[PDB]
Amino acid sequence: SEQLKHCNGILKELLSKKHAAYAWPFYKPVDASALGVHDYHDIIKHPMDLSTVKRKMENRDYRDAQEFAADVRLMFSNCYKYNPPDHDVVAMARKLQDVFEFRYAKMP
Ligand SMILES: CC[C@@H](C(=O)OC)[C@@H]1N=C(c2ccc(Cl)cc2)c2cc(OC)ccc2-n2c(C)nnc21
Repeated sequence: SEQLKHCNGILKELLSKKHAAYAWPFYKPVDASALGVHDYHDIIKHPMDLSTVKRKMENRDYRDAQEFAADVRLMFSNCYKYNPPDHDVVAMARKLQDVFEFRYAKMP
């Protein structure tokens, strides 16, 4: 699909070395305990990350571009939900989200 093809194109860019300085926290699912937090899944009922998005895209589980956008945004939303507005990871999330939001808008 031309939209989903566009989305796959966005996913690839989000995973580029190009944005690796602020994207790396979003490459894989949050491992709370490992990071020293034990309340993350109390707060966050629906974890999401880029590898899972890439998985679903490979299984063609996305009915359209909107479902894709919803997951990517959920990933960012989870990060802003759990963390304080001044946290570094949050700043990393806004930088990557600006790449996503800008490419998503340029879709046919
Ligand atoms: C687990 C909650 C939060 C935290 O306090 O981590 C110690 C965490 N911080 C971080 C975090 C904290 C500070 C910086 Cl500068 C970057 C990432 C984090 C780190 C990772 O390493 C593989 C993966 C995920 C996160 N992450 C995401 C995404 N959303 N919130 C976080």
